[PDB]
Amino acid sequence: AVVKEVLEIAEKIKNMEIRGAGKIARSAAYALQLQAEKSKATNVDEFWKEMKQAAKILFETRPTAVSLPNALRYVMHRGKIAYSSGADLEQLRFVIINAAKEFIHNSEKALERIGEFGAKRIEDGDVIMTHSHSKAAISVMKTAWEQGKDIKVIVTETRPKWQGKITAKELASYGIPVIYVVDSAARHYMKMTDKVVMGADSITVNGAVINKIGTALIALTAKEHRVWTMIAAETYKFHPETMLGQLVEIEMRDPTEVIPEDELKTWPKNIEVWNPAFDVTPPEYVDVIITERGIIPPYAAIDILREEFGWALKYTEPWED
Amino acid sequence: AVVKEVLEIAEKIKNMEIRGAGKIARSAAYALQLQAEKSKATNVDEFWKEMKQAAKILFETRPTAVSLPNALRYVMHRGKIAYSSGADLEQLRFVIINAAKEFIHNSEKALERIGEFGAKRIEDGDVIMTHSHSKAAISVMKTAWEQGKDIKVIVTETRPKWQGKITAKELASYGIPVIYVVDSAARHYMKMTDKVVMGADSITVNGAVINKIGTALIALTAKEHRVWTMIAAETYKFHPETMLGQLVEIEMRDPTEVIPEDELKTWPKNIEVWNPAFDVTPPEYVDVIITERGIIPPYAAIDILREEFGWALKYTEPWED
Amino acid sequence: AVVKEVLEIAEKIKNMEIRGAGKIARSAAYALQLQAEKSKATNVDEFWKEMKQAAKILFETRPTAVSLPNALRYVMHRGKIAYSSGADLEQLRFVIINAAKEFIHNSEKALERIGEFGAKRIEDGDVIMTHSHSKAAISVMKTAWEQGKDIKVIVTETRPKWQGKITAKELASYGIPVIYVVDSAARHYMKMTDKVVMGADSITVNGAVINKIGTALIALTAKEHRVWTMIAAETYKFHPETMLGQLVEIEMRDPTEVIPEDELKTWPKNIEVWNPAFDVTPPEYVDVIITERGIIPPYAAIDILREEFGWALKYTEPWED
Amino acid sequence: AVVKEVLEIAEKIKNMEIRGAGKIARSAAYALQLQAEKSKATNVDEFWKEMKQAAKILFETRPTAVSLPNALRYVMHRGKIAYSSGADLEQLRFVIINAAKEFIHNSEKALERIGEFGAKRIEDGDVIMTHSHSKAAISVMKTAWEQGKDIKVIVTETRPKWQGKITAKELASYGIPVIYVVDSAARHYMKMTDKVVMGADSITVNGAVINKIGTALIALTAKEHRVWTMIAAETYKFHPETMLGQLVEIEMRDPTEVIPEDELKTWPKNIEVWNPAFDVTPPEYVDVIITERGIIPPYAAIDILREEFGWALKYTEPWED
Amino acid sequence: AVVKEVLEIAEKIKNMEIRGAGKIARSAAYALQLQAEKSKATNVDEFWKEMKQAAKILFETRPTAVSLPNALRYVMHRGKIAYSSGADLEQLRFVIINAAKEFIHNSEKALERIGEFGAKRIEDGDVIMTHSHSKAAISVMKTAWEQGKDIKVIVTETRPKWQGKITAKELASYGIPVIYVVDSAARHYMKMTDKVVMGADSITVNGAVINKIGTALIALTAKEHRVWTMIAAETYKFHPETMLGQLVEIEMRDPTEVIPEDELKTWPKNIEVWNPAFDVTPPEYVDVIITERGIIPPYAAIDILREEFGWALKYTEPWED
Amino acid sequence: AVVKEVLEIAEKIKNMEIRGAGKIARSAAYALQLQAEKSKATNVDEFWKEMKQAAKILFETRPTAVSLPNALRYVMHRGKIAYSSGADLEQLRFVIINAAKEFIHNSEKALERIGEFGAKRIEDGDVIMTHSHSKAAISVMKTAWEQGKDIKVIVTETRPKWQGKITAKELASYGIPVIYVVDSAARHYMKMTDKVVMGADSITVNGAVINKIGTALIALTAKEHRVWTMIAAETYKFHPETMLGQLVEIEMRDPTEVIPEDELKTWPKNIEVWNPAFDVTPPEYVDVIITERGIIPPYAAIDILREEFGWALKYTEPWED
Ligand SMILES: O=P(O)(O)OC[C@H]1O[C@H](OP(=O)(O)O)[C@H](O)[C@@H]1O
Ligand SMILES: O=P(O)(O)OC[C@H]1O[C@H](OP(=O)(O)O)[C@H](O)[C@@H]1O
Ligand SMILES: O=P(O)(O)OC[C@H]1O[C@H](OP(=O)(O)O)[C@H](O)[C@@H]1O
Ligand SMILES: O=P(O)(O)OC[C@H]1O[C@H](OP(=O)(O)O)[C@H](O)[C@@H]1O
Ligand SMILES: O=P(O)(O)OC[C@H]1O[C@H](OP(=O)(O)O)[C@H](O)[C@@H]1O
Ligand SMILES: O=P(O)(O)OC[C@H]1O[C@H](OP(=O)(O)O)[C@H](O)[C@@H]1O
Ligand SMILES: [Cl-]
Ligand SMILES: [Cl-]
Ligand SMILES: [Cl-]
Ligand SMILES: [Cl-]
Ligand SMILES: [Cl-]
Ligand SMILES: [Cl-]
Ligand SMILES: [Mg+2]
Ligand SMILES: [Mg+2]
Ligand SMILES: [Mg+2]
Repeated sequence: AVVKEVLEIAEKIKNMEIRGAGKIARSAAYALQLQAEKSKATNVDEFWKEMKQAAKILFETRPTAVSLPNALRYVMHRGKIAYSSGADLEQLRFVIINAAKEFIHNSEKALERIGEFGAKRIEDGDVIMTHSHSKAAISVMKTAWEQGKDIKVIVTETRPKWQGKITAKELASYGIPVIYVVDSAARHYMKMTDKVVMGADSITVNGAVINKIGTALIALTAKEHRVWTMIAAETYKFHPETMLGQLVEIEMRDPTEVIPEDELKTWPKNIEVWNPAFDVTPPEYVDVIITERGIIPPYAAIDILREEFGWALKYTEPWED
Repeated sequence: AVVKEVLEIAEKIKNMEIRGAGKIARSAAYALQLQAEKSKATNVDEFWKEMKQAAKILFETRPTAVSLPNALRYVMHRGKIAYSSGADLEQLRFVIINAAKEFIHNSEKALERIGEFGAKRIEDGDVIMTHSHSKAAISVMKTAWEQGKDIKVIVTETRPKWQGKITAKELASYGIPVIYVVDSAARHYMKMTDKVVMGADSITVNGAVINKIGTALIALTAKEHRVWTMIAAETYKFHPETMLGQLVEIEMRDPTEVIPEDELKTWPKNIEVWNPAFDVTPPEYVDVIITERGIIPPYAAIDILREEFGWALKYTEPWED
Repeated sequence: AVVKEVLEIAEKIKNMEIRGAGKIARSAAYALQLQAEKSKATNVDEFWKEMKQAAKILFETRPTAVSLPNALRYVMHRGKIAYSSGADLEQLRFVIINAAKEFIHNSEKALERIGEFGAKRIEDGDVIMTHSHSKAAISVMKTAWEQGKDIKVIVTETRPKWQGKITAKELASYGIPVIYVVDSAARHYMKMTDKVVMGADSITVNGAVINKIGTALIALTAKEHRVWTMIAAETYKFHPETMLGQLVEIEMRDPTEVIPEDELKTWPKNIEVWNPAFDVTPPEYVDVIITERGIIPPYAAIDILREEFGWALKYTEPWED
Repeated sequence: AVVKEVLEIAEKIKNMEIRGAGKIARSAAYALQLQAEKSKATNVDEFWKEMKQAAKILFETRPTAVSLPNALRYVMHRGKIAYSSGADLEQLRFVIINAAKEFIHNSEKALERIGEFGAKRIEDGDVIMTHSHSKAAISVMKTAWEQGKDIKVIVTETRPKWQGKITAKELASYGIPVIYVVDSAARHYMKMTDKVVMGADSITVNGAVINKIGTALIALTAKEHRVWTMIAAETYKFHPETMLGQLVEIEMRDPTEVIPEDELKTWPKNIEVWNPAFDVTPPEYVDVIITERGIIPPYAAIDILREEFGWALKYTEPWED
Repeated sequence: AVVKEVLEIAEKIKNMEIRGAGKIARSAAYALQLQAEKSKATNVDEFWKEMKQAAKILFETRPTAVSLPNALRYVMHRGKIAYSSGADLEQLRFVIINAAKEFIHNSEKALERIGEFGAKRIEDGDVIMTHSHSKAAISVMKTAWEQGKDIKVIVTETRPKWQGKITAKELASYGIPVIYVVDSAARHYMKMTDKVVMGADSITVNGAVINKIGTALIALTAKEHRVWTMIAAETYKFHPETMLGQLVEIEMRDPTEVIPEDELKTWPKNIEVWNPAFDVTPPEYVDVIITERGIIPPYAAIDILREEFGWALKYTEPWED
Repeated sequence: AVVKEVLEIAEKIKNMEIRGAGKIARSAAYALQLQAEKSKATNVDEFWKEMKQAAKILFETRPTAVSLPNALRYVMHRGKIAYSSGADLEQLRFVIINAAKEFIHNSEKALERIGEFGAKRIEDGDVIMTHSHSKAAISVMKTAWEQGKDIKVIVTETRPKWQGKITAKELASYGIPVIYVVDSAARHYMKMTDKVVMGADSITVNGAVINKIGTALIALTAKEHRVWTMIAAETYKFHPETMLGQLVEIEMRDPTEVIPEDELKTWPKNIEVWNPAFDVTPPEYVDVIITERGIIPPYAAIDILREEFGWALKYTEPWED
């Protein structure tokens, strides 16, 4: 029943042709949007049927980043309230297309505000170390530079997908001086790092931060040197389920993403490659979290969950049936 | 004025076609041996003049690993003694060809011992994490595997030169099961690690270990989980000058080992690739150093030095002048 | 003036014939019920007298666990609200038997949900270590095991009262495999422990956990090996006066509980036996607290306090004239 | 255009003839009150124009302590409300003279409460170490002394302004025994210290304490010995802008407060005296903050902010324009 | 072939009728004496047989404390030196009864001097906490008290064998005031402890201390509150094979020592009792070791090893054919 | 019997008119020298009598720095050997005058060598933080600068004697840029410090360093930031007695050295000033010790004691009788 452009967004999400917790969330919301502008269902209850089907597909692309499930919870939720009210086919159609834009928009805005708030923590002459490719982190960095602050960013490689290359090339485009190094070099240059700025895919109620593999290692050595570790993440990066005791699943991706298939098939079969895409960073190695609602201590993650998600506790996923 | 096989061996030490602190030291010894065998100098003074130019060449290949200079000192020091003692042309030649053989032979026996001694610390059912590629480290693991001890080794990729592919392929051939992960997975799988066994290129009098880049990071999180970190290294890995306040220098290799020339030239001028080949591990993160002389705590490195190189302090390099 | 039952439930609390913060709080609530239930007051102003009397009697049984003065407050606070409004004799006898019914019921509920939230934190294969005997702790593990999760619990003896035996047997009844070990062995077996789950008798606003003696020791070594420490406690375990700066009193039980008097008489005058009933575990050694309201970081204890005990603070204990 | 007693009070805040975050805030409030009482403006707009110039003067005395701007915001914010509400000349005057009195009066009551609450944490026989001179800190100690609690206070010299001589002379007058030592003795006598009680000038949303220079050092070694570090500070010591990512600036006072002009001029040009008046204490070294609203963990500072200054974020300074 | 006495001293070691590393080592030496003393061998090659037999019998009593195979080595090593030289029947019977006399004597001496050196570390007024029952520990405290130093010792019960009772009583005999507390209370009373003195059963080359179960826990919390941890041990407590990489075996005593079989039979099949007799205390938790050769940092254990056991290593246990 | 110039050196030592562990040691040796050049005793046994009397006087000037007792042990010892041989009056007279010079000379030399060895650890562009006034530390610093290295030194004030002023003015004379700050500022500027270099008065066998008050605090925060702490101290700064369990006494000086008498007599008598002149820094906060015999890990302090003082163990002070 699901349109084709929806199956495409979903595929590009599990192949990481489209990646990054914030972008995936928007693309998810943009999937639903397209499903509503291109739906053929002639009846409303059937339209609502397709949406729930398109939502389940999106949800199942990649597990770890809650941004995806949250974006789904935003659009699908309003769509549900509208449905259980008496939304006529063309009415729900708009409510969804609307709620879809609304989200894709507050995301764009949330990044600017995270940029403004975190950029005040960056001091002139500061050297920043980061990991992976985070729009949020980059926002904090890019904004600081534009305020006239003189910085230099140490970009870690970020294997196995070489995400450091995106950060390096992007950051260099804004004019900012970059220093690219291998992951293992993180503790070697930590002594000359002033601040550490990274993003997040999911943040647990107790302050734990799940981010691209290797983040935990960087935060560990960062604490050891007394360097700040600021995580730049929107409020939709926080995991509501987490507060119910729910454990956030660390996605395991395909091995040929680490060692190319044509080279891997050459290897002795008693050698096995494990490719975890994220890891967990303890709240004590995190000094602050920069959200579009202010700087907050890790442990204050429970406050964000209560005020923005007093919804998820009561029901199932607005796309279940 | 020196033999071709000497300049070509020197060359491989620089291109790293020949690597590993131990193998480089032994290759160094072997070069002096070839220079003594193929030398066509009809006069002893001329000959000795030829040995010093070959030792001066080998010495200036790569700086970090003391194993190299110590192998040179071992051979050259005996040569000086004899030469000063008015040695014949053939006599001196003999002294050198025997000092080389002797070193190379002891180096190999040292690997065997470090193996037995280290292996007694690996218990049946142990999951061992390693880094880079170390003949010494592998000895400990191969030996344990051959006493019937069922173990599993987690091999970290070790960028930028993919040294982990070496260790994995090698350890596998002995049957040992291998788990291959990216360096950034170090802390993620550190909770399921029982023993950490790594090698070294140079060890300071205070017990500081200079090993492949990323070693210190693994060691950092290892202490964090109360997992023993054991460094398998021969006595000639200890740095004698260190005791005179000299710092070990960290080799900075070409940027194109991280990012290939083809693609690097593509990057904007404001991006810089830094490539340290080693890092330092404080002595408190090192539980024990396994040497052919037996196990010792990091802080005892001074005892090893005062013993072996008790005169490698004032006597200027025996290949100087 | 008080009924017989009240006086003896108070006595069974004082000698631990009935123990365990939770069970103690209900026993106390039940007691107040029996007073209002079996009373013979022939006036109301008199009834409310022999209520503040039986409340204050119970309050003075043991001091560490707030669960007791908290349950007490819950029933009395409703009686006082009623009474001071013009409660008829029989109106009040109902208000009370009711409030006592709900707390007892609510308590039984709370354990169910804590069990459910906590179990989601226990992964299949996990070796859990516990201490003392706590219904909240047991509930989390018991729930996990019935979910299909194959676990194995290390139970610590917990002297002087051998409370560990009450835990081992019970967990054993449920078919859960157990490893019984002496308190002292906590650090020796922490290396093989995955999670540590323990109850609580009182939790402070800053998140400090007051639990059976020896708890802070286990928490300490767990942080050392980076093993999650999860305290399971109902909201009525949180101390409200702890916010106005009060300190939790640590009960000092009779020495003959450690050394049987038959023997203690044999001992010299200069040997003194001190029997702390509990100890204090800092918030930094507690990763999360499992309540019937969800999982929270130890520093969010203030949220639970403000939320459940906002009223209590400005008023005096309702059982005080 | 503003009153003399305003410029002279502003002056003392700069010469530190009037110091202490609390006293400065109250003196600030008092100045606005005098400006309202002595103002001779016959027109309201003129009057309001006069109040803003006096608030702009007071604000630019010393930067670090937010108490000052918060006292200004308290008075000025009410003034703006009324003024915008078309207040009379006498009406506005009235609004201001009452906002000042009100603040000054609450500040004093806040000191009393912080006293009772903090004192409950000091036990009989306690040896308390302090730093600098804090009315808030002293309240906690004077109160404990007056509940019969026999205590001893170790007063640290607190250079460069010898603020410790103040605390010592003051605490002594209440009878309390005092041990006076140099700041550098902090760790030496820290082993015999039971409680650390210090004040503060500003507290960040993450619970970072900005207090007199040397505070962080004492706090560092305090954690090292497992000695509680308690910061006694009023709610208006918490920094609202902090939540928007703004860093608190550390005032750099004249070099001649460290080394006198007479002797300083003697020193060679290549010597520089740096004089930070404050330093930062991470939130993990702070056990609890004692406020008039009760005790709270460092990480809860955000709750205090969201409460008190819930609108002190967007509303530009009420004395701007 | 062995005498009766030897077999029963071995039996009393196996059931701890005789325990305590030191006492065990002498009992073992005495035994060898009784063998050579009460033997009836009518040949020498036969004598030396029934010596290696009674030595190997004793060696196989308990494994943790090296003091046993160390005492054994001391007597046998002298016999073997003699014998293999051409020892007459009676010559050897003397060599032995002699070597056994000296070790026993030397041991008694060693405690005296350890007591003397250690007491100089105990200041008047000091509250010392101890664990288990150790003659070396008791000697240091007993000496201190007789020097005039007014001390007060906190004795930990030390389950499962209640060994603390043996300590409390003894220290009490000497007039030393004692505070008896349950193992679990270690952290609760560490705040009032000045020094911690405990014995040892084996000490490794890197300085790790193997002592009664629960020792590593006390050491851990002591470092936490920065309280000196002093291990008192004679040179024969240091493990020599620990240098060739061997690991100290931790004895696993019978479960009925924790739970009386009368009861243990009542317990379900899925409850298993594990009884570790010792645990391992890392060198970083040991500040100093008191030996009859002076005070040394835990990392100097290698000095003591090389100095007293240089010979032993290249040879096989002298009691092995 | 003692000459007058001896009573003067001694007085200038207890009034610190002459201070610094290294200088005091030399002045002590120079006292004995003068006592020998100006002695009137006509007989040798009487001369030897006066020397022992002059030595006891010197020994009793100031307690903490072993440099004093060691210098005494050097001159007085040779003088004793000479005496018990048959030294004639004019012979012992020279032996002493000789041994006196010898020491005063090797001290001057030992400082140069400490300068050379430690200066190799200082890197160009490095910022050095120090404490008090240490010739040894200054040697390491001054030498580095002269080797052309670009440094900047952060000189802490060092109360109560304002010793920082000597370091500042001296270091500025060599041309080196200095930054003078109060003690409390130590943790504030530790973030921008690259190396920490301080001297020592006494070093215990286990690596503990006793130095000017406040040193321990600086080392603590130095460890916390991962900055090196190098202690520059001659081998005569090591405490031999220490190895015998001996505790090094922390001198307590007169209060009017902290607060001028004319101002102190004004103070309330229930205020008491404590003036400890040194404190103890743990071996774990010390990375290396630079001695005239090489760089050594703290824990290697026992090696220095054995090789340079195998004398003190056997006898009393060479000036007792
Ligand atoms: O949402 P933004 O801020 O862009 O990036 C947030 C995080 O999500 C990404 O995960 P992945 O690359 O999608 O697997 C990275 O780990 C990144 O740090
Ligand atoms: O000597 P073995 O034990 O073989 O290995 C010693 C160390 O030398 C190597 O450096 P590189 O690869 O030569 O640059 C690796 O870092 C390895 O750990
Ligand atoms: O409420 P539940 O979870 O049942 O027990 C909570 C705590 O109360 C008990 O104290 P005590 O035995 O009453 O002295 C134990 O310490 C236990 O951990
Ligand atoms: O407000 P109260 O509690 O009195 O003291 C608060 C803090 O303000 C002072 O700074 P300054 O002396 O004004 O520069 C001190 O640092 C003191 O700790
Ligand atoms: O040699 P001494 O100091 O007497 O005792 C040393 C150690 O030996 C004992 O073990 P066990 O009781 O034999 O199992 C105790 O653990 C004690 O600490
Ligand atoms: O011997 P040098 O290196 O000069 O200084 C060594 C140490 O001795 C001094 O003590 P004091 O000033 O004499 O009390 C200082 O504490 C200094 O750090
Ligand atoms: Cl990835
Ligand atoms: Cl190779
Ligand atoms: Cl109990
Ligand atoms: Cl003032
Ligand atoms: Cl036992
Ligand atoms: Cl001084
Ligand atoms: Mg830095
Ligand atoms: Mg909160
Ligand atoms: Mg040594």
